[PDB]
Amino acid sequence: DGTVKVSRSLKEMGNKIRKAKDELSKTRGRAPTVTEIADHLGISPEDVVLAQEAVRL
Amino acid sequence: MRNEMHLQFSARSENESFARVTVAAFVAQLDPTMDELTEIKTVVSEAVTNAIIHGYNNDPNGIVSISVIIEDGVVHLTVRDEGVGIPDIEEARQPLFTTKPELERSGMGFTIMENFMDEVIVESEVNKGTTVYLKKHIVKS
Amino acid sequence: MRNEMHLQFSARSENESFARVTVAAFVAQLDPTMDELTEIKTVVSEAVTNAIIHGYNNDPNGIVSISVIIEDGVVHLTVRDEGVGIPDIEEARQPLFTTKPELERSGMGFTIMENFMDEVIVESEVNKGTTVYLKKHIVKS
Ligand SMILES: Nc1ncnc2c1ncn2[C@@H]1O[C@H](COP(=O)(O)OP(=O)(O)O)[C@@H](O)[C@H]1O
Ligand SMILES: Nc1ncnc2c1ncn2[C@@H]1O[C@H](COP(=O)(O)OP(=O)(O)O)[C@@H](O)[C@H]1O
Ligand SMILES: [Mg+2]
Ligand SMILES: [Mg+2]
Repeated sequence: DGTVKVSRSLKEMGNKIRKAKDELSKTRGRAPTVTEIADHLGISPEDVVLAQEAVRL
Repeated sequence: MRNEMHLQFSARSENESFARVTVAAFVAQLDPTMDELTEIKTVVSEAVTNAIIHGYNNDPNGIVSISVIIEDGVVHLTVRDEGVGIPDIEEARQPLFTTKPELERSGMGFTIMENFMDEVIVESEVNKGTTVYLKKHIVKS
Repeated sequence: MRNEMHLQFSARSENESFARVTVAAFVAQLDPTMDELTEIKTVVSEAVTNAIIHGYNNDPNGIVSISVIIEDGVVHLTVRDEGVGIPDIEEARQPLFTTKPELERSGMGFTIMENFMDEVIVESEVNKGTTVYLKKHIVKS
């Protein structure tokens, strides 16, 4: 909605990563790649890294 | 507050994402809207790509230099390159103008910069390099 | 490949996540695993945190400097500060040891670094500053 604060927006995508990680781990049969997770989310490997940080705090 | 950052990296197509994410992460301290952080993030990509594909004509040894200064609701972005330089600034800034037409070049670019940022200033000298300013005042409610 | 990046930021603390993002996003190029990265962001938080608090006793003007040089699958990190320095290296680099046992995190740091990274080389000289190496090779499947 534009004023998505970035905090909320980034944090939400962060969770989606946790989920996408175990999904691809099963789908691939080993730890997934930042890139693979990036692709699974329709996002860039850099945005994955950025979003991840928001989820830890 | 007065927070400042300085980044440099090989002029490689690949460092465009890296660059915007970094700037974003930093300008994030201002707690901007996902909307604002996107514009900022777009402008950085437009300027770094321009530096890479024009300033250094894709030469990896290029080294793009970025500089951001956060100081009271304002973002101070600076993209610099010791590259080729811009023959004519005014011409390069008019919409749809490009030097690499035959290379699927979004005529836009400086036009994108001008729209998303509050101020865009260009300083360039042939065979010296280019420096784009870019200032964004982030909203507070 | 051969990709290099250099970063400089004020020795404030609000620049922690920022240092992590930047290093991680850059090392992300090596196509690592979400873990290898989370480790890298830790190794970084350790060194960068040290500099900030020890090297510059939390002086917002300290200016921390980071250098990353990805090449042939081996990340080559480097964090340095022009601060206070470390008197005894092997001793200050021993598990549980501190100078500011003011808790707030640990006594570990060079342990974490030593642990996650494949190689960790420190260097200091009172008042000149410290330069921590840190290296981590990344594999594929
Ligand atoms: N850093 C730079 N170094 C050299 N020339 C540049 C630089 N930035 C812009 N220019 C010049 O300005 C023109 C317009 O740039 P822009 O509006 O972004 O469009 P485009 O990226 O499609 O070329 C470029 O074609 C180039 O000739
Ligand atoms: N960048 C630095 N500048 C000065 N001294 C440092 C630096 N990094 C480490 N040290 C020395 O090594 C000791 C141990 O550091 P570490 O293992 O990270 O634990 P801690 O962060 O709890 O001090 C510090 O207390 C300090 O005396
Ligand atoms: Mg352009
Ligand atoms: Mg420490």
